[PDB]
Amino acid sequence: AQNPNCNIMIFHPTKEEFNDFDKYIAYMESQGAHRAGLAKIIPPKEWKARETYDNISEILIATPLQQVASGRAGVFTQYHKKKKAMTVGEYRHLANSKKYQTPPHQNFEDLERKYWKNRIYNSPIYGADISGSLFDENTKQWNLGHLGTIQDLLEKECGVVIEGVNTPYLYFGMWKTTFAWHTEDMDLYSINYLHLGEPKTWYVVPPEHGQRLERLARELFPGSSRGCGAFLRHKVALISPTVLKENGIPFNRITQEAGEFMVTFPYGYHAGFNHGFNCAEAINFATPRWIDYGKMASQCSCGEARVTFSMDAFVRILQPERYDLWKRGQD
Ligand SMILES: O=C(O)CNC(=O)C(=O)O
Ligand SMILES: [Mg+2]
Ligand code: NI
Ligand SMILES: [Zn+2]
Repeated sequence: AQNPNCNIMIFHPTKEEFNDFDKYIAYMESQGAHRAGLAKIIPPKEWKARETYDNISEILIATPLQQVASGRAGVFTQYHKKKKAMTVGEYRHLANSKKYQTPPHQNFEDLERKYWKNRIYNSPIYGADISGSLFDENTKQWNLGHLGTIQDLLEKECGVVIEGVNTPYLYFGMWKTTFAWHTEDMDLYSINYLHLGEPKTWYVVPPEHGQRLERLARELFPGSSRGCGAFLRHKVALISPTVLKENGIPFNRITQEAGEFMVTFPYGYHAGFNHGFNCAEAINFATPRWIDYGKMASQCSCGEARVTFSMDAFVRILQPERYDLWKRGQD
């Protein structure tokens, strides 16, 4: 079996290998990349996402989110308080202000220490989940706005034609902005490209061990767990690496820098934080290997997680028994 210790693998495709996205994902899995839950893909040196980022300041972040924490330093939840709209230019200036800028630090490890020590005491503002793309339309390779759609994948594998569309999202981050422990909707893959700015640190639990993380989470967030049998779908819980180690949860960590892609694999729980002002783009995608995970994916029916239009059809077709109760949650 390849990659039996479930390490995060890093790939350096040639320009030729960068042509066929599906085939390269399947190559990475042939080498065991998926066992980690997360892989890093460094593009060939000939590739670019677009010519420059000099003209992005006028993108609007309609609903910036202030991420307010509650709990203890290593075990906390965050809620998102909606703020007034601002442009990317305004946001970048806010991220660089004394109140929000990255502190002096030695290296990524020192900054990681400072994050876990101090995150809870601040409420950074995240421009998350903004529909759009920063890939040039002329970028033909690994263009996250030109991938094969999940609806088309389901049709190709299972023969059923369904409604729905699949588009990318932009994420504008600042120091301490945080993504909570989650898998993707319907345990899809995701791909994330760090277009610009400061890094993003990732933590991940191998898919084969995801239920270990879930069990810990139910212990650490006991009222959340009573309220909903899939509360990590709410995307509000954080657990530090120290806490994971104390509880014997298998995980790995890696820092993504600008210019790099990360791929999360089905049922690969992940969480992380941004080091400073940055912009990432991400999208969900599927492969044939996903179908079995989509059929088994947990679902939030308490009503909190409230997800896209396009998830309806996935639930309807892959999880018809759940469908009724799940949609009661959506309505
Ligand atoms: O970058 C972020 O804030 C979160 N991204 C993801 O969870 C992802 O790409 O799957
Ligand atoms: Mg602009
Ligand atoms: Ni994700
Ligand atoms: Zn729920």
